[PDB]
Amino acid sequence: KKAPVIWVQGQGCTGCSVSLLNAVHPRIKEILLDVISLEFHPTVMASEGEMALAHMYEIAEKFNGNFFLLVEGAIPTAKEGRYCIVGEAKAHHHEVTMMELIRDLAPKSLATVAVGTCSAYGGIPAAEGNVTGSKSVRDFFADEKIEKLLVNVPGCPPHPDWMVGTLVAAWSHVLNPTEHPLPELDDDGRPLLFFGDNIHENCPYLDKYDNSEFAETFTKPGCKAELGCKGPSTYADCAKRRWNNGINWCVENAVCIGCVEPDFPDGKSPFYVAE
Amino acid sequence: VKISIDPLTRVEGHLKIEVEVKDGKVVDAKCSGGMFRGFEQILRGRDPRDSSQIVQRICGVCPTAHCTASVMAQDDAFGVKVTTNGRITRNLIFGANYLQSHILHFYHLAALDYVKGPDVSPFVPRYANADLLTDRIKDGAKADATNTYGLNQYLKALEIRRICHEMVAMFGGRMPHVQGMVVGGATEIPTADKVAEYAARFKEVQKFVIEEYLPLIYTLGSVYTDLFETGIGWKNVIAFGVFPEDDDYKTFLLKPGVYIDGKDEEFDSKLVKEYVGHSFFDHSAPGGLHYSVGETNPNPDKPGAYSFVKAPRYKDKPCEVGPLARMWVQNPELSPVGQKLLKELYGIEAKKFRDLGDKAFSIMGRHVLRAEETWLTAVAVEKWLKQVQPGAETYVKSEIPDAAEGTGFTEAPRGALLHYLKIKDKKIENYQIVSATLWNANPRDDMGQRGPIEEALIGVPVPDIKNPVNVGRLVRSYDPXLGCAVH
Ligand code: SF4
Ligand code: SF4
Ligand code: SF4
Ligand code: FCO
Ligand SMILES: [Fe+2]
Ligand code: NI
Ligand SMILES: [S]
Repeated sequence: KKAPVIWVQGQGCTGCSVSLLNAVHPRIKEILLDVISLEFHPTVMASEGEMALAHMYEIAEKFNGNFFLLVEGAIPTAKEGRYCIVGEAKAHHHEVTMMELIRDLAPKSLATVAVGTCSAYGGIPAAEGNVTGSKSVRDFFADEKIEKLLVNVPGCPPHPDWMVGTLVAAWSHVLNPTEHPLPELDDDGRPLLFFGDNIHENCPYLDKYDNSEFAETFTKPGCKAELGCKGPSTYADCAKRRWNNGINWCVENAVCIGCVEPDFPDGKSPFYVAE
Repeated sequence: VKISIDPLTRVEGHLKIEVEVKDGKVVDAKCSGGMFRGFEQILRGRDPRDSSQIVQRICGVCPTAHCTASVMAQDDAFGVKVTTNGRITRNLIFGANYLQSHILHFYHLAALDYVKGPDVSPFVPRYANADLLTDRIKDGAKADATNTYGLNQYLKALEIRRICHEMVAMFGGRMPHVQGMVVGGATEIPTADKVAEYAARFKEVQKFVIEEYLPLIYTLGSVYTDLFETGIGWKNVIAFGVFPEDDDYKTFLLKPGVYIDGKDEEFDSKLVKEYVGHSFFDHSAPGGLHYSVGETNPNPDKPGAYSFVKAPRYKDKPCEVGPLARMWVQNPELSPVGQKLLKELYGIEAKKFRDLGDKAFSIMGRHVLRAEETWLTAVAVEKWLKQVQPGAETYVKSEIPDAAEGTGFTEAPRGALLHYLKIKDKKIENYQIVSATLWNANPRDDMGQRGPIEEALIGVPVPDIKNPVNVGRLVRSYDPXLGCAVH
């Protein structure tokens, strides 16, 4: 049986979705045809407008309590949620704000999975200078008094293995709970499976670091600490997993910017200034 | 009769399209960008160097375009002169995503309006009278063969687009959102090994473009010839120039240029202004603002406003952007595949892009331009893989100036893109973005002129109000990115 998924986008850049399209364990064709039943996703679905929204609401009721609500992007609460209009319901008028959609759907979901640092912690849309009242899913849940299992799979964007891995583990648990456990989460609600490791501790440049050998420039040898690397205060398994099918990763190429952390970007800024 | 479509799916971001139909044709249209984040506000007070990371989050589909525009704006402000290897390396990082983006768009965003997918979500539900290849081709075997040919390509393209991201990651670190482009050049010097790896991946992608993508485009157009005659619009196009071919930025793979009211002219950035008359923003002065003095004061309550997309105008004229604009402006020679198939399938003798003449300006003309541009970009990438020099310096170290201005010009896969940066006290004082879809999906300006997409919708056939397929088809031919249009 395939895991039903309703994927909604608020204040997102579609980067989390594109990162998922790059998956290799398994590849995207297998994910869509064998693993999940992607019922609603604005970027790739065949239907549009009223037909798309009606199908989503149809699935939310028929699969009430049995679909994963995936959230990409932050939730803006200022100006009555008007900074993010996700749709227009057929029943004469009725523009639906992201606030309304999440308030409606989240209680009917099996669990809400906030993919990306935006939905999980607020991220860039919620950074200093915004005037949209941008909120993370967890902060919105608290404000709304929503009592629902919420798994945070951060990263800007999250590596596809983290997203797919978290969802497969969660679905196996739904199918046979006494035999398949839910991913163990840290205090920020993210899977220890992928976010338990410290980048710096697992970094290949660690010996250079310990011997005070720092690259004075992006193109000079040595640890990237002086270039602004935030690996010391960042927890993700990037140093072992790497990116884009093991082709390269942020630290080898430049510096880690701490994209998976709740305080990204403000707490990791300036990006090119050493921690 | 009025029809509203929100969300208009298989487009990037939040888009609402509303049309009025009369006598089986669209008689009026309004385009709305429904989601705002305010990057121009968020960037204020920050270390200018952070912008190349932050602006990438405007869009996960075209982050390299924004990164490129940003690092060039910073190079300009910081007074950095990029190295030859730095310039080539940034073209290789960015070029791999041009390929990814166009392939992603045609198959995964546009193709479902013509190709019947399997009977499982998200391929269904779909309009009951969708006018797909299976509905158009009356001979059963030919209909199945063409639909299957298209669908198998859709599926293979899922893998092809992923390989282009491995290519971006080669010198970019990862994708979406690269780490490899910063003010001063590129952070990683290409090794002979890595160049060979990019090339091997590249060969696979190029082969697909030539043997599969181009053939399907031309074949599709031969079935939908009526679509080469609607979705016209203004016929004004603009391009800023992309992929500098020399260190002084005197030459580009596709030149800056403007084509308005039937005349070709050189591009002058002083004539670019943004209007907010029907946009949710307040300007301190009427008459439009040049980007160097642009303002970002959101106002969802502004009477008469209906979108978060501002309205850019060149000499007060609406101009469309994207592959069609670049190809029309540059008028390159068509691929061998296109030249042959235009003769074999349409009886058209063409050597250059403009030989499509009259309607390169249509729903299908936009898809053709994008496919041809993909092949053109691939020809160039193969050339750059030969020019790149393993071991040669890609990075120049520069310092944040106390006060300066900088402007970065380029072309995102969806169209013309510029980033204007203004520094004060070594921090971002103002940052203005005039981005791609902004030019295509804009609302009416203060003088009342419709944006390129709203204008192109006028005249589109809607013989079936319950199944208004051509409205979405016209919109998707522009490959709109609302995340970019609004930022
Ligand atoms: S987490 Fe980053 S990649 Fe994902 S939607 Fe937010 S800005 Fe885009
Ligand atoms: S490169 Fe970053 S994570 Fe690696 S040893 Fe140096 S500071 Fe630590
Ligand atoms: S190395 Fe750092 S910036 Fe790169 S993906 Fe991992 S946590 Fe994010
Ligand atoms: N391509 C792309 Fe994105 C848009 N529109 C930018 O700039
Ligand atoms: Fe802007
Ligand atoms: Ni984009
Ligand atoms: S891009």
